[PDB]
Amino acid sequence: SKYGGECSKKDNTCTYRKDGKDHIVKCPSADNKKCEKDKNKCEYDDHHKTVDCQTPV
Ligand SMILES: [Cl-]
Ligand SMILES: [Cl-]
Repeated sequence: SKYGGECSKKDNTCTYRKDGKDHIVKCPSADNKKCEKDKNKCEYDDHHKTVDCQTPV
């Protein structure tokens, strides 16, 4: 369901691992979902069809 990765602050992207490959998606522009911290945990949720670059730690 959920595929983890790390985010790029400069690009506001999430690079997530899914089925043995890396996939680069834009994070949201939303204040509390954008990549705030370089290399922060992000997730692509394939159930909800969402990206979050502020994954709860
Ligand atoms: Cl997009
Ligand atoms: Cl999204």
